[PDB]
Parts: sequence; C-alpha cells; structure tokens
Amino acid sequence: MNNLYRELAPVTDAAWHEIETEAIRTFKRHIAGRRVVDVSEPSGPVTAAVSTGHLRDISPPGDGVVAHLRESKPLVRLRVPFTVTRSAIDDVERGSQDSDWDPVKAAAKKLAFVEDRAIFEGYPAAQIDGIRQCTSNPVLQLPDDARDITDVIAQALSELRLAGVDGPYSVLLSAEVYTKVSETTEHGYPIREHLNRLVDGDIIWAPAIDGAFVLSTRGGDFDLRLGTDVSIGYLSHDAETVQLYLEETLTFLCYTSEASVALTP
Amino acid sequence: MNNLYRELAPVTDAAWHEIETEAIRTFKRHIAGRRVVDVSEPSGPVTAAVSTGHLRDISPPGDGVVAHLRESKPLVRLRVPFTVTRSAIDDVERGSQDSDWDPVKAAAKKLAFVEDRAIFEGYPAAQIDGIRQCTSNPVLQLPDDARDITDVIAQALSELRLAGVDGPYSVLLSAEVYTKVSETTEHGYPIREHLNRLVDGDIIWAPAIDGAFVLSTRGGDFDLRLGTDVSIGYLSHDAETVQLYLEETLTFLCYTSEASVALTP
Amino acid sequence: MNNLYRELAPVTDAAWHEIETEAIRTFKRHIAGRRVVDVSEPSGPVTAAVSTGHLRDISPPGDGVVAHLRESKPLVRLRVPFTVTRSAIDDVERGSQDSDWDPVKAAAKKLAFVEDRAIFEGYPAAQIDGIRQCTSNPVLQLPDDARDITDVIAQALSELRLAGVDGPYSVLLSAEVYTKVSETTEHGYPIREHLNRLVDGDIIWAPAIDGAFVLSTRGGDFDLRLGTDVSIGYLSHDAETVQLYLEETLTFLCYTSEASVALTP
Repeated sequence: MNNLYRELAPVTDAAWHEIETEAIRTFKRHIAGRRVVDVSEPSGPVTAAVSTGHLRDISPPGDGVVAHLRESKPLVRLRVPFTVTRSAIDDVERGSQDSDWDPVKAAAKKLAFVEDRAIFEGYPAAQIDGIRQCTSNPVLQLPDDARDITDVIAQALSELRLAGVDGPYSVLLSAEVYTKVSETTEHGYPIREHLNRLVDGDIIWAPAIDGAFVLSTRGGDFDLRLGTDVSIGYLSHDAETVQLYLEETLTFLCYTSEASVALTP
Repeated sequence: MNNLYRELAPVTDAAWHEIETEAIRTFKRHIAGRRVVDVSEPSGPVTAAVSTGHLRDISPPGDGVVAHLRESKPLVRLRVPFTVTRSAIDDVERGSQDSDWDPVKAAAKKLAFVEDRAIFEGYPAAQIDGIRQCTSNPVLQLPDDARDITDVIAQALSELRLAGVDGPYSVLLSAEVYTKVSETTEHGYPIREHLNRLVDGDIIWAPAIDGAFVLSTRGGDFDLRLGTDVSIGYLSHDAETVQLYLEETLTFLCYTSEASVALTP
Repeated sequence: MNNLYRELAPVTDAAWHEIETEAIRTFKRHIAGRRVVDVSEPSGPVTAAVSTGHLRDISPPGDGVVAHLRESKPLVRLRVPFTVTRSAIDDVERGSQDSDWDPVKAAAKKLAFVEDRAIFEGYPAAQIDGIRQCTSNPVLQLPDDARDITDVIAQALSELRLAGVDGPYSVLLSAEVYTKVSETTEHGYPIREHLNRLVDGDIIWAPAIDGAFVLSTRGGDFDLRLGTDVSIGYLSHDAETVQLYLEETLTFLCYTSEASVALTP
C-alpha cells in the first residue's frame, strides 16, 4: 500500500476503473494550462521543491566567510475530498452504467480550476506567481463588441513578436469569450475562421480563467512541475458512503515575462 | 423456419431481395438515432430485459433476511404491418423494375419514426425515457431567425463542456431546421459553413423529431440494445395481396443526463 | 475486490476456510429443493431477469404500429446477516477446533429455509410462484395414521402417470413426516421399506416445508436460476465482533403444472 490506501476502501476493481475514467476525462475537459505549458514527468512523492538556481544572502557564520542559501520553490499538495454512495459503487459489478459519479466530476472540476487558476492567476499562499503576475508585455483590454476580438489578438501577437519571442502562439479563452468567438459573425463572416487562421497554434477552451491569454508554446517558458500527478485516494467510510479524494502535488514556474500577453475581461 | 415464416409467403426470392433492399435503404434514410447512440449487436429472440444493475427493496421472506429485486428494463417489440399486391411481387421475376413497394417504404418510415421518437422523446408504455426526459442541462430555445442558430448551438456546446463531458459532439436537426440551416445565409455567407466547422462531429438529418439535440458521441451514454434488428416477416395472403410486417425488438437506455442538450422548436 | 469485500474483514484465511466449510455443509444438510429441481450454472452478478418468452400488450407508439413488451421474471437477492465473535475468528490460527460458528449455521439454515419455501410455497413479493401454487393435479391429504402414507404416495404417483408425466419420481417429506416414515411399522414391517421400493427416485428430507410433494425429476419442469450462488461477504466490524452475511441472487420458475402433486399436512 501507498499513501492513497485504495486497498482499504470498500470499492471494487470495476468501480475504481469507472471512478478513475471519470476523474480523468472530466479533468481533461476542463484543464487548459497543460495544453500550453511544459508539463514534467512526475518525479515521485519525495520531491518537495524545485531549485531555482538563485542564491539568497544570509548573515555569515563567522568572519571571512560568505554564505548564501540556495533558493527553491516549494511544491503544493492540492487535495479535493469527495463522497460517493455505496450503492453507486456496488451497482457497477451488477452491471450499472449510470452510477452517480457527480461528486467525482465536481471534484475533478474543482481541481482543474484550482490548477489553471494557480498557473494563470497566481496562488500566493503556495508561492505561485501566475502568468498574470509574471507577464511584462502591455496588458490589453478585451473589446465590448466581440467582432473586434481579432484586433486585440493581432495586437497581442505583435507584442510577442516585437519582444523577440518565437512561436508558435496559442490563445486561451475564458468560457464566455470562447463561446462568443465561436458564434460571432461580422457581416456574416464567422470571426472564428479569421481568428483560427491567424494563430499557428490553438484556440483553447479555458473555463477556469477570466479574459484571455496569448502566449508562445515554443517551450522553456512555463514550467508545470509534477511531484505526483492527479490521483484518487481513500479517506474513510460508513454503511452508506465512501469518502475519497483527488490530489496532486506540483508547482508552477514562469521563466519568461515577455512570452505571454494578458487580456482582461 | 423461424417466427417470420417467410417461407410460407407467396413471395419469390427475387421479390424478397427487392423488398429487403427497399426496407433497409428507406429505413436508413429516415433514421437518426442510430447515427449517434451506441447500437449493440443483436442478442437474439430470447433477450427480454436489460439489467440496470440496481436493487429494489421488497418485503422480506422472513425474519433476519433482507431481500431485493434485481431491476431491469424490458425490451419492446415494434411491429409495423404492411400489404403488397401479388402483381407487384410476381412482376419481379418477369423483369419488372417498378413494382409498387410504397407500402414497404411507408412501413420503414413508420418504424424509423417510432424508433427515433422513442430514443429522443421517450415511450412511456414501453418504459423508455428518451434523451429529452433524461437531459439535465438547461433546455434552449431555437431562434425565430435561422441566422441565429449558430448562437444556440454554440451555447449548447458550452453547456456540454462546462458539464465536463468530452466530445466529439454531434447535432441532430428536425427536417425543418435542417432545411433552414442548409439554405440560410447571413449577409450572403451560408450559415451551414459556419455550423459545420463549429461541430467536430456531424450535423444529422433527423426528420422524426422537432427541434434539435446537441449530444456527445464519446460512447457509453446512450444505449440502444437490440434483441433482434429490423426484420421482415409474413402474416397472411389472399388471391391478390400479401400481408407482411417490419419488426424489431429493442430498448433504449440513457445513462448520462448531462451528455445531451435539448433545443425546443 | 468484488462486492463481498471479504478482504476488508478482520478474518484470517484459516477462519474463512472454516466459515465457508460450515456454511456450505450446514446449507446442504437443510436444503431439499436443489435435490429435485434443475439448478443452473450461476450466470454472474449482471443477470437481473429470466426471459419467459411471452409478450405483453401495451398501447401502441402511433398508428399502424403494434407493440408488445417482453416478459421476464426478476431475480431476487436474499441476504442473511450474521455476527461472529473475533475470538472465534482469531482462535482458529491458534489451533482451535471449537470456534463458535453457531451464527454461521443459523444463517445457513435461515437461507435454505427461505430458498426452499420460495420454491415450494412461493414468495409473492419476489414474483415467485412455488410448486404449491403451480400444481394442477388434485391436492391430497396426508393421513392421521402414518401407516397409510404409502396409500397417498401411491395415489400421487398415479396422478402423475395419468397426467402423462414420465419419471423418475421423487418424494419430498417435511421433517415430521420423514421422521414418522422412517420409524413407523405396520404389523412390524417398516413402512419405509415399502415406500423406498415404491419410488424409483429418492425420499427427501425437506425440513423447510409442511406436508409433502411427489414430483417428476425428468428435467425441464422446475427451474432454479442462479445469478450468483451462496456467498459469504463482509459488512462491518468493531473491537469484539465481525458482521458478515450469506447471500445468493436467484429465481425459481415452474413450467409444468402437472409435473407435481402436493400433499397437505
């Protein structure tokens, strides 16, 4: 057994497979960051920090000695508890295809939103600066008329190019802007056709964020470090319910302030 | 012989071949559900029920015993009788290529319509809840102006995504809406070109339904279980006509309330 | 793990082996039905219903369509909870041969009695008509004088024969009648010697029933369908006890009303 203690839960192999399958596809349907930042191979549960390579001054241990601390970023463990009914679990083996996995899906959405918000908007208590904080390019305002969205994206692109940043470039849109872009026509012409051909990368569904981002996916700019990737573990149970959780241990680092452009809602 | 008793019908092999060809191709031209739902391999004439995996409380058989009935969905047999003239039948062997199979086509249309309506709109006497009853996403209103159809479809897609449901996504349209979508332009630009590229799946001809559906075809959400697939059997004949029928025995189960969006006409 | 969750029980392999051995042998000592009816191979936890082959009229889905629901018999799950002391459990590994399995035996008796009563006397809540409801031959009265039992058994056999039902024939006796038959003499001659040679099949110990049955075991008349056979699963434990259960999921169908004769006490 590992720290997850799956083996102690009154959950069948079949139910585990359904629960995992749901957590993963739901997580994947909400997550945007992983589609554009570099995602590392999980390094295991021992990992507690990512070295930044920097030195920090501290007072010397004595005369004639110069001391620096090695600086690093701590990993954060994010855990989302959820509760499933034991009838949902047990029904799987009897051949149920509609066991209530809503709590899994809700937990998966919560975790994806937390991850994407950390990456894009910062998580100060976990010492994560988001792309919003890291960016050094002029911030752009998303227009009132959806028909002008291609104007601001074009301007974001030129900002990246002028900052000397190679592509390809991707755009992350909030749920609201994504929907507007996908439906809006200008004098009959779908702005999505215009916007799609303008960007050599992808136009990404990013429901966790407000506004939009335009950034390079050249690599080496945005570091999502995984200690342990999305996992499902066991907490407790009674006669009727099982309490489980989704968790991951990771951090995010932004190495290049000019590789991104933020667009506010 | 099997229950169809085809062998007792005064219908030649040649006529049988024509009747089948017509029934199948007509059926396929009208049917929409089978293009988006999971359609099982026919399990044969013995199958009467589909296990749902669930338990129903019943009063115990004595003290200290706990009893539960196993829940299942019954299959329904749908039979559509039709009558053909014996001159239509007999002309076939004589080289006729215009024998009157109108009654075959009328039966096939009737069966497809009954099947699709059961799938999408439900059939309470057969204990079938259709996708319309099943869905838990906000129901959307089709616009008066066809030029706005892409707006509602886009909102529908966003409902599916926000519900954590992966694609691909397909759109089913009533005969009326399909025809409108295929002909309508906004400032000259065909809204079909916009809508077709908006949907990674298909835009489906669904003449049996009113309004529209946008659903995921990821698999495992919508279950059409075939006992026996569309078949042609024999009832009776007189000097001038033969009474045949089309039939199938099946049921439909919807496992995921959030995998579809309904749009009302 | 499967739905039994045996692995979560604080019960050693040795104790499990003892509990099983006791449950099975106790079960077999009380059960009578399985000795005369057709007992199917367990079909697994997915099975929920047994097709009867019949059709039920339902209102049609529209004009010119004829609809019928497929009839099936639902399986019932019978569960008999029981509690054992943890000292009974733990003593096993220490070499104990008299651990208290009384609660296991009480559960097995309770289950056998519930099964046999369902088979012979019916279980309306589970939609099971027993042989008693099924039979169409004249019901016979067991005599006050045990010395006359061979008369009624002989009349019963004659009822079966006249109904055109081939043997071999077996006789099931209540605990009371069995004991009477085994001890009683007429003018010194044991009526058991007469009765045993009169019946080509067996005289069966049936402590679950009152009265008696004489039935054919030619096969295909009496159908005990097993979803899952007698099993031992785990519910909960505290410091001193473990709550387990016996269960099976099954149903019983009687296909031939004239293949049995009932004799009332």
